[PDB]
Amino acid sequence: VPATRILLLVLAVIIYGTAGFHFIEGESWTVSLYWTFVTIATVGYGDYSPHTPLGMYFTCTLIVLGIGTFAVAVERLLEFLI
Amino acid sequence: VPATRILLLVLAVIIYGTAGFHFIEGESWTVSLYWTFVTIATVGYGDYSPHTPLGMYFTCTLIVLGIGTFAVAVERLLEFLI
Amino acid sequence: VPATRILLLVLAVIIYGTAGFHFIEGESWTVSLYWTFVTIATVGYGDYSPHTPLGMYFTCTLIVLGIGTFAVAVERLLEFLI
Amino acid sequence: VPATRILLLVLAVIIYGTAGFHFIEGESWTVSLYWTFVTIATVGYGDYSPHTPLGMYFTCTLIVLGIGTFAVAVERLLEFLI
Ligand SMILES: [K+]
Ligand SMILES: [K+]
Ligand SMILES: [K+]
Ligand SMILES: [K+]
Repeated sequence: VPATRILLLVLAVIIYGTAGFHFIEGESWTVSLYWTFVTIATVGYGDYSPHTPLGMYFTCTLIVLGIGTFAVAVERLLEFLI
Repeated sequence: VPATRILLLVLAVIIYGTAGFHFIEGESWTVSLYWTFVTIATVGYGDYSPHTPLGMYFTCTLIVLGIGTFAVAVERLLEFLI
Repeated sequence: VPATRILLLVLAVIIYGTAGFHFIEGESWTVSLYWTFVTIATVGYGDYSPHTPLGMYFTCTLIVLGIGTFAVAVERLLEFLI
Repeated sequence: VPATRILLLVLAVIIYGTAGFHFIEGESWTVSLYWTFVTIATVGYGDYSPHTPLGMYFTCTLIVLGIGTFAVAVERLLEFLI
């Protein structure tokens, strides 16, 4: 699958996660972007997490749509620097 | 392995994790479902976690039965949206 | 690699992690076993973590020796139930 | 890819992560090395995490550059002890 397509897909995931957390959980755009990366990479520090039922549902959706996409993106990126 | 079979398997994991956490740790059904996804995806925020020995044992079982199943499910889902 | 050999390897990792955490960080055997699974599975709730320099070094060693071993063990287990 | 090259790459990631956390977030060299492993392995206990915008940005960079590199390094190490 073309590396550039995978890039657009992960970017779309990042936008989805970031806007969602910002609007549902009320954290700043910067914190929301950070939380999105920490979540889809499966790091999960837990310094930020959803505190509402809608936020919990949303986070589950992001986990399902985002973890795989991020994993493929990382691996494709490996190919280019390595 | 047929994607729909993997779907049923991950659904069964999700039911197992959610009912187990709800009954053993006493959190709500919604929190327990959320915790199940957060656990089997290996995110592990830690906003929720078991506080009893039985809950700890149970969580180890869920980790072993669930992490692989979820990974395969994510990868199969990748195939279909992509 | 024979599935049973992988089983022995992950059991050895679990023993190493559990005894190490118990003796270095002073948590109970049960908590230490749970923490070991939570760590080598990469869940990392953070309800338990090392608070000493030796514990931090030890945890890095467990991460390096344990995460791959657990990953291979999970995948092999998948094959037998699936 | 030669295992020793992968070794150098992960060592470089570890240096990057450790110095970055130490200087941006102000934690000790030891805590910063520990946090780097905990992050690039995707464990993410959350006992340590960035509390500044620059730290958050930096952590996202380390996640992208480090998680893949660490995964390949673990897998190569598997080959040699096994
Ligand atoms: K993880
Ligand atoms: K994690
Ligand atoms: K975590
Ligand atoms: K955590």
